Amino acid sequence: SKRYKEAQKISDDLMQKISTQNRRALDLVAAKCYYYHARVYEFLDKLDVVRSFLHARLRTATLRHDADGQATLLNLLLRNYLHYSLYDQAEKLVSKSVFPEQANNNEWARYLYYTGRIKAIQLEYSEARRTMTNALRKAPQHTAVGFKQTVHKLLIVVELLLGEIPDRLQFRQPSLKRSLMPYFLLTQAVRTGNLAKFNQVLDQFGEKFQADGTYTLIIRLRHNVIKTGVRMISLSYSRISLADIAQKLQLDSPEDAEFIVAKAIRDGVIEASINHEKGYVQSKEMIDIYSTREPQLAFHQRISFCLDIHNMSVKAMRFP
Amino acid sequence: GIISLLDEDEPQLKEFALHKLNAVVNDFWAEISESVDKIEVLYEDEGFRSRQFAALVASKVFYHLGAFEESLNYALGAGDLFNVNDNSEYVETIIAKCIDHYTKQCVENADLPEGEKKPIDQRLEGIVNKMFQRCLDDHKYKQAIGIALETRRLDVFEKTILESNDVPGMLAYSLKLCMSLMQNKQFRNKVLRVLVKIYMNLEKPDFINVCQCLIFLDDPQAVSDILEKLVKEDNLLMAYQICFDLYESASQQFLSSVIQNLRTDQTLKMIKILSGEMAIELHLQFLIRNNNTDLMILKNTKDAVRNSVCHTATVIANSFMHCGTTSDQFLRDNLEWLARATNWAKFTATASLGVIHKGHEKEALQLMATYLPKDTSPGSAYQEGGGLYALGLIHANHGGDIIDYLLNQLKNASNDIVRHGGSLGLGLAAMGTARQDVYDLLKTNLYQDDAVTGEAAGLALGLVMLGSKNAQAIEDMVGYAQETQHEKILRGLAVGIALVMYGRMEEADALIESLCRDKDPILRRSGMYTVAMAYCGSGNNKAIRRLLHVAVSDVNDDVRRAAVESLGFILFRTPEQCPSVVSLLSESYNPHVRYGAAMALGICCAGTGNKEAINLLEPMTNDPVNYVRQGALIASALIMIQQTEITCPKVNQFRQLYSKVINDKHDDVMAKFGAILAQGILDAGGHNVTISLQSRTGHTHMPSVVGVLVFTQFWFWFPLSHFLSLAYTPTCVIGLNKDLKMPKVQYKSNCKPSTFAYPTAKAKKKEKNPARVMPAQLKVLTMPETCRYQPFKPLSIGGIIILKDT
Amino acid sequence: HGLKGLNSKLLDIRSYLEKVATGKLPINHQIIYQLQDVFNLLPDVSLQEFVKAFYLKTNDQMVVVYLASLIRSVVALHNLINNKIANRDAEKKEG
Amino acid sequence: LEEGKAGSGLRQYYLSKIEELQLIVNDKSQNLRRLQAQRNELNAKVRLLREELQLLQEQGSYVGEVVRAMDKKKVLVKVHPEGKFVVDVDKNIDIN
Amino acid sequence: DLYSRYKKLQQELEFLEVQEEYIKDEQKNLKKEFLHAQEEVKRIQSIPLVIGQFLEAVDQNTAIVGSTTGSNYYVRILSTIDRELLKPNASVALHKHSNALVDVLPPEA
Amino acid sequence: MSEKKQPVDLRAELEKHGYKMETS
Repeated sequence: SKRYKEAQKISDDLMQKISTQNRRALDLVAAKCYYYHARVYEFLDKLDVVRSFLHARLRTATLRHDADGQATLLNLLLRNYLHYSLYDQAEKLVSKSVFPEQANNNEWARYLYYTGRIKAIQLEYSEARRTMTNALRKAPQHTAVGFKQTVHKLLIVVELLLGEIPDRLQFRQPSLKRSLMPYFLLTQAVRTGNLAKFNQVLDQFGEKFQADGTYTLIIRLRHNVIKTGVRMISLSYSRISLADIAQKLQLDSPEDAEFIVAKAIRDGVIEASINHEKGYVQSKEMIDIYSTREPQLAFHQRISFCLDIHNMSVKAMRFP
Repeated sequence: GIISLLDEDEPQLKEFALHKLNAVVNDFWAEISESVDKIEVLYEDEGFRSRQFAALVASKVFYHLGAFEESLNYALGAGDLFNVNDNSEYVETIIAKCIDHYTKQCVENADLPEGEKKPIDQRLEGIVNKMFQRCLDDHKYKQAIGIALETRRLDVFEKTILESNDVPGMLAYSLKLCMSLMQNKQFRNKVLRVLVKIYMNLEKPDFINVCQCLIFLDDPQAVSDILEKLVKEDNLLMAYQICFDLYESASQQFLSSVIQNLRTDQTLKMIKILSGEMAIELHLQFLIRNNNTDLMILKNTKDAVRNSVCHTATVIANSFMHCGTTSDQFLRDNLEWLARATNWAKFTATASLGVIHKGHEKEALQLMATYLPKDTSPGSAYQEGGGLYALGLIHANHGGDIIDYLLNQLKNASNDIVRHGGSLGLGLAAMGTARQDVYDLLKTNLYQDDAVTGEAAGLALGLVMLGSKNAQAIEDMVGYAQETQHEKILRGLAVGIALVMYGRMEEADALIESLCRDKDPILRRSGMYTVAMAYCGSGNNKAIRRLLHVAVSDVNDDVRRAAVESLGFILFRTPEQCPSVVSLLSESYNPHVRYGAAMALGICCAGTGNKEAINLLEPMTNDPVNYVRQGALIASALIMIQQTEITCPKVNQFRQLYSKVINDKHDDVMAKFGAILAQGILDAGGHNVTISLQSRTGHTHMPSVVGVLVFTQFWFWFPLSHFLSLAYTPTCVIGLNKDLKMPKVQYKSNCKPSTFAYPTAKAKKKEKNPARVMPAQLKVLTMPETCRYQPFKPLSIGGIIILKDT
Repeated sequence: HGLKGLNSKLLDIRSYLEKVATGKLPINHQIIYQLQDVFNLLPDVSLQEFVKAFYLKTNDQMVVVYLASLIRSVVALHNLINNKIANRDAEKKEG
Repeated sequence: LEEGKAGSGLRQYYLSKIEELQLIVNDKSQNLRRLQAQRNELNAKVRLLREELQLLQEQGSYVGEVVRAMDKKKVLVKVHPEGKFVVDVDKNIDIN
Repeated sequence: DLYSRYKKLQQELEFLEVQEEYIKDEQKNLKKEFLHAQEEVKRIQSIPLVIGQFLEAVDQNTAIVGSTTGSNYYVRILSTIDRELLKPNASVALHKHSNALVDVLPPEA
Repeated sequence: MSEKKQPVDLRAELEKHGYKMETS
C-alpha cells in the first residue's frame, strides 16, 4: 500500500495539470498512510530512509501543493525528527514560510506543540509559553486519548522555568492525573523554595523523567530556586542578615550576597538594596509606572487585525 | 556540517566536500544555510576549478531556503556543469525563474527601444534555445509558439515559424491568440510584419494572413505594396477576396492611400471595388426581394395616435425594419398620424425617408421630389432641415457631388434650420474622408451664433476629422465653447472632439487628462466618449482607472451614465465579463446608472447569444422608473437581434411585451417609446440585417460604433435615432462568382428548419440578390460538391466571396 | 489653519522687516517696540512646570485610549461573534 | 519544448495563481456590491421616505367607511370627523 | 498561441484589478453619502412635532392614528422603527406638515 | 478528533501559631 501510495506520489508529481482538485484529498489520505509509514517503520527501528524520502515528497510539493500538504508533512517530519537528532530547530527556520494557510484546524495547534517543544529548546519563555498554551487551547474536542493530555503536561514546563506556577491539582482528569502523578509533586516542588524538596523529587521521579524525556532543565532549576528563593525572602523580610538567609540560599556568603540581588535586577526580580558590612539585606520598593502603553496600543492592532481576518472569513464564505 | 572542510587550503578537500554534498544533502539541505558565507569563499575564487559545482550546491541550499533569483545568479556563475544535469525536479523552478526574468528583461530592453540595453549572459539565453530543442524535437507547436511569444524577440521566433512540417496556416490563428493576449501595439505590428513576408516566401500563398495584417498593421504604404504585387502578379480571381476585405474592413483613408499609389479592366475594377457600388446594388436587390415584414404591428402602433413622443416613435421603428426597400407605403398606410406631426415631427418624418432609402445612391435624390425639403414657406423649416438630413444618412461613408449639393444649400435658403440636418448631411457624408474645406466653411458657419445648430456643426466637424487627430480643429472647438451661451454647441462639440480621436489608446490620454480634470460636466462627458472611442476594442485597465473613477465619485448622474455606457464601447470584444462586473451596478439607487449600464450590457453583448445579459435585463424592465424600463426594452432588443425563438425563449415573450405596453395607455409614454423602438431594433432590415461592431477579421467597424455612440442619448436630439441605420450591416451569403455574371448555385446546410425560421436535407439559398443567413449557421453549411461552380477559397463566414467555375 | 498660519505670519513678518528696510517713516515704533515685545512675552519652554504638564498630558491620554481599547473589545465581541454565527449557520444550513 | 510548452505550464500558472487571487478579490467586490446595492436601495428608501414625506403633507390621509357604491363607479363614504363625501374608483380594488 | 493567449489573460485581470480599487473607492464615497443620508433622516424632521392619539397598527409599515385634534389617519410609518416601541396603544408624535408616523413618547410625562 | 496527534499515545496553621507565644 505504501508502493501504491508512491504511485500516488509520482502522480502527485505530474498531473496536475491542472487544478488537481483531488490532490487535497490526496494530501489528506496520504498524510494518514504517511503516519502509517511512521507506524509500520517504527515496528523495527527509525524510518531514516523515509526521512530523505519525506524530504523528497515535502520538497517536491513545493511550492504548488504545499497547501495543507506541507503542514501535515512538516508534522510527519517534526514528530519523528523530534525523536531522532538533529538540526530541526534551525531547519524549520529556513523552512518557513509559515506555512499558511493553517490546515486542518487542530493540525496547526499540534504543530505548535511539536515546534513548541522545539522553540522551548531555545528556552525563551515568552514565545515558549505562548506556543505551548496555544497548542493545547487550540485543540478541540478529543477523545482520544492521552496525547492531548500530554501537550498540557509539557505545557507548564516552561512555566516552571518562569519561576511562578499555580497548583494544578484542580485540573487533573481521570486519565491525565494517573499519568502525571510524579509531575504533580514536581510542580509542587517548583512552587516551594526548598532545595531538598525539589532534589528529592528529582531522585524519586527520575524514572518518570525518563518516560517524559525532559531532563536537562531539572538540575538547572536549582537556579530558579535561588532566584525565586531570594525573590521570596527579600520582598518577604524587612532586613535579613546574610547569615540567616544563608539557610534557604544554601551559601549566601558575605561576598555573593551582593550578586544574588544585583544579578537578579539584571533578570528583573527584586529592587532590594543592601549595604554590606556584617551585613544585612534591607528590601524596599518604590515603583509607580507602566501598566499602560504596550497593552492598549497593541490591543488596537490586535482587535483591528482580528476583525480584518473575520472580514476575510465572512466576506469569502458567502459563495452559497 | 560538512562545509567545515573548506577551511583547509588545498582544493582537493573542497572537491571531496562537494562530493559529500551532492549525495547526503537531502537531510543537509538546511545544514548549509549558515555556512553559505563560507561557500562564497569558493564562489569568489577564480583559481578554484570546481567553483562551478560550488555554485550548484549553493543553488541547492538556496533552493531549499526559498531563494530564487539568488539561485539564478549562482546558476549563471555555475558554468557548464550546471545546465548539463537535470534530475529530480530542479528544472521547472529554475527555468520558470530564468524564462520569467529573461522575458521581463527583454520587455525591459524593448521599451528603450535601442541602446544602453542591460547585459544578457550567454548561459541564461543558452538554456533558452537549448531547452527549446525539447519543443523542436518533440514537434509541439503549441508550447513552441508559447515560448516564442514569451521571448519578445523576432530572431528565435523567426526560427519557430521556420520549423519543419506544417503549421500550414497556423500562424493566422496564432496571431489571433497573440492579439487576444496582446498588451501594446509597439512590438505587435513588428512581429506581424515579418509573418506576412514569410507567407510570401512560402510555397502556398494565403491571403487571410495579409488580410489580418491589413486590418491590424494598418499602414498606408503596405496595402499599396501588396496590391502592386498583385497587379505585378497579374492576379484577378483570387485577389477578389483580399480586395473586398480592403474595402469592407479598412478605413477610408486606407482606401484613399491604396488608390493613390495604384493609379500613379483591372483599372476599372479597382474603382468598382474601392467605391463599393456593386455592394450597394446587390444589397438593394437583397433588401427588396428578401424583405420579410409585418404591417399589422405597424398598424396597431399607428391607430394609437398619442400626441407625446410618438412623433419619432413609429417612423424610426418602421424605418429600421424596412431599411433599403425604396418601396415605402408608409405615408399611404398611415396618414392622419402624419398629419398630427408638428415641430421636429416633420424633421423625423422626412428623416425616415432617408433611413428607409439608405443605399440606392443613384435615384435617391430624384425619387424624393415629392418629399423634397420644401421650402414652400408655410414654415415647417425643420422639415427642409430634415430633408437634407435624409440625404446625409444615405450619403454617409462614400458619396458624390450630392455633398456639394447640400453644401450650396447650406450657403443658400434660410438659417439655422438648414444647418440642423444639412450640416449633419455635409459632415456625415465626409465622415472618415478627412475633408479640408468643410473645416473652414464650418468655422464661418459656426459663427452664425445660434443654439439648436450647435449639435449640427459639432457632430459634422467631428465626423469629417474622424481618425485625423488634428490640432487646430480641436483648438478651435475648445476655443468657441467659451463665448457661446448654448449647451447644445457644448454637446455637439463634446462628441465632436470625442469623435475626432478613435483608437488612439494612450496617445489621447494627454487630452483625456485635461478633459476629465476639468470641472465642466459636459466636457467630462466629452472625455468619456473620447476615451471610449480611443480605447474601443481594447480591454486595458488604464482607461477604467479614470473612466470608472468619474463613474464613482461624480455628483452628476448624466455624465456618470455616459461613463458606464463606455463599457459597451471599449469592452465589446469581451462581452462575457460585462454582466458579471456590472451585475450589482444595475442595482444602484439612481435610475441613471441602471439605465446606462443596461445600455452597456445591451450594446456589448448584442453580437452574442449570451443568456446571462437577458437574465440581468429581466428585473430592469420591472423597475419602477420609466426610462430604465425603456432602456431595458431597447437593450433587450439589441441582445435578441436576428435571434429567433430557438435562440432564447424570451424572444416572443418580449415581442408580446412590446405591443402590450404600447397598446396599454396606463404605462408611461417614455417607457413605451423603447417598446416600438425595440420592434424596430429586432426587426431591423426586415430581420435580414443587424448591427455588428466586430468583424470576423478582428478589426472594429467604425461607422457602427460611431452610429451607436451618437445614438446613445436620443432625448436631447431626436434625429440621433436615425444614425443607428449606419450601425446596420447586412448578414447574407453572396454566391457571386465574379464581375457582373450571376451563377445559379444552391448549397446544403445541416441545421434543422427550426433554426431557419425567420418570423433537414438541404437549405435553399441564393444563387446570386443573395440570401439571409445567421452567424451561427455559417459554420454548419458546406460548399456544393456536385455543382458546376465551387468556391476556390474555403467557405466559413457569409458575405461576398469568390466562386470558381469547375 | 496651520499652514495658512505659517505663511500669514511669514509674509506678515516679511512686511515687518520690509517696512523697516523701505517705507520709513517709519513704521517703528508706534506699536513696533511693544508688539514685538509681546512676541517676546513667551518663548516659552521648560524647566519646570511645563515638564509636569508633559506627563500630566500623558496621564490625560490614558483614559481616552483606555476607553478606546474598551470600544475595541466591545465592537470586536459583538460584530465578530454575531457575524460568524450568521455565517456558519447560513453555510451549514444551505450546504 | 522545455522553454516552452512544459514551461508554459509554469508561465500560465502565474496567471492562474493571480487568476485565483483576482477571483478571490473579485468576490471581495461582489459581496460588497450586494452591500453597496443594499444601502443603495436603502438610499432609494430614504428617497422614498422623503417622497412619501413629500407626498403626505399637501393632502394628509384618513380612513373611510363605505355606506354604498354607485353605478357611476363612485362610492358613498364618510369623512368621519365631518360630513360625508361620495368618491369614485380607485381602480385597483373594484366595486365588487 | 500558448504564449499569445498567456499575454492575453492579464488584460482582463488588470482590468478587473482597476475595477476592484474603483468599486472600493466608489462604495467608499457612496458610503459617506449614505452616512450623509443618515444625517438627513435623523435631522428629519421636527422639532417641533405634534404628538397624537394612537389606536392600532393596521399592517406592515403603516398604521392608523388620531391626532391630538382627534382624527384617524393612514400613514406609512418611519422606516427604521417598524414595531417594537410603537405598540398597540401609545401617543405618537406626528409630522408637522404630513402627520407622518415617526416615534412615540418615552412614554411618558 | 480522532485524527492527527492524540491517537499516537506555614501550613494552616493551628499548633505552631499557638506555640509561638510560649516559645519566647
